[PDB]
Amino acid sequence: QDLTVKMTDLQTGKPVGTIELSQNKYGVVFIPELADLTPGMHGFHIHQNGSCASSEKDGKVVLGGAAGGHYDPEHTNKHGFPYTDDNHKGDLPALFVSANGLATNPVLAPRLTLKELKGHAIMIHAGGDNHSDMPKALGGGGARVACGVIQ
Amino acid sequence: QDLTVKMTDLQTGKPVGTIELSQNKYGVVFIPELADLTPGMHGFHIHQNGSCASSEKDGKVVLGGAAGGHYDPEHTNKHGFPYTDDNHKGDLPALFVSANGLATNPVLAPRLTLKELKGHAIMIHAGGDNHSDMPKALGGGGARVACGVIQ
Ligand SMILES: [Cu+2]
Ligand SMILES: [Cu+2]
Ligand SMILES: [Zn+2]
Ligand SMILES: [Zn+2]
Repeated sequence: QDLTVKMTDLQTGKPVGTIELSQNKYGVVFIPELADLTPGMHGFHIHQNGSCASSEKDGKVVLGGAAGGHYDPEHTNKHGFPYTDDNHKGDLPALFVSANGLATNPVLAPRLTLKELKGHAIMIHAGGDNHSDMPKALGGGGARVACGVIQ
Repeated sequence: QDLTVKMTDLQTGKPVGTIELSQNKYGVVFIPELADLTPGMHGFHIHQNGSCASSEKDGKVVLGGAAGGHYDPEHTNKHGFPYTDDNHKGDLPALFVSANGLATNPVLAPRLTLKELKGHAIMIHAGGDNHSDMPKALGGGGARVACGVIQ
């Protein structure tokens, strides 16, 4: 009953690994098994649409823009922590990438359930995430680098 | 009703910052505000005794050995994840240290409560933590580098 999600690099078009999702007494667990990522902490979020295609914006291209914004079932219109209820239910803890470019440190999302995740897409950004909309919106994750649809 | 914990470097004897503890619907939140630490992921645990003094072992010195082993109220005798019940209730998520040596990424402990933490000590190790006793016990955190008693 556990889920496996294939992740692809939006830039190169090549796969960077897989993320396994599981449900437990305390929430959903995201177990990463990725590679070819830049070291550091990465913005890690569940997005609205179940797609990783591109989108257009004022004449420019947005890799993984079809996924839309962050998963916000309660229409909170705010970005925040994984343990605060007044923000995107899709706000996951940041994803850590080792010096060798690997990601295998599991993360927990207390406000989520497996059933509701299907049809949505997991997203990995280039910048980090300070879990706020200040001083940079959406935690400063910036561009989208890796993406995967949860089927 | 929130707690502030002073942390000291066991080696140099100098303070490296403070960690703020708070309680919320989903557990205890550890908000770090440290510095002078080596980049990477660090083993982060709550230990048994409320002390950071040294201890002796077979003729050798153990910095922060007086704190004892990991907090294990249920006497599970196993090291594991922060979201599994059959292991040290004191198993916290690993602590991330930036390239500039700062630690400010908050962490959540679902199985803990503030009241029970007092009298214990927060510990920071040199190695990481793979949340298991294999292939290295206690997640491979090795030596203790920073410590703080929760009063
Ligand atoms: Cu995102
Ligand atoms: Cu420890
Ligand atoms: Zn968000
Ligand atoms: Zn432990």
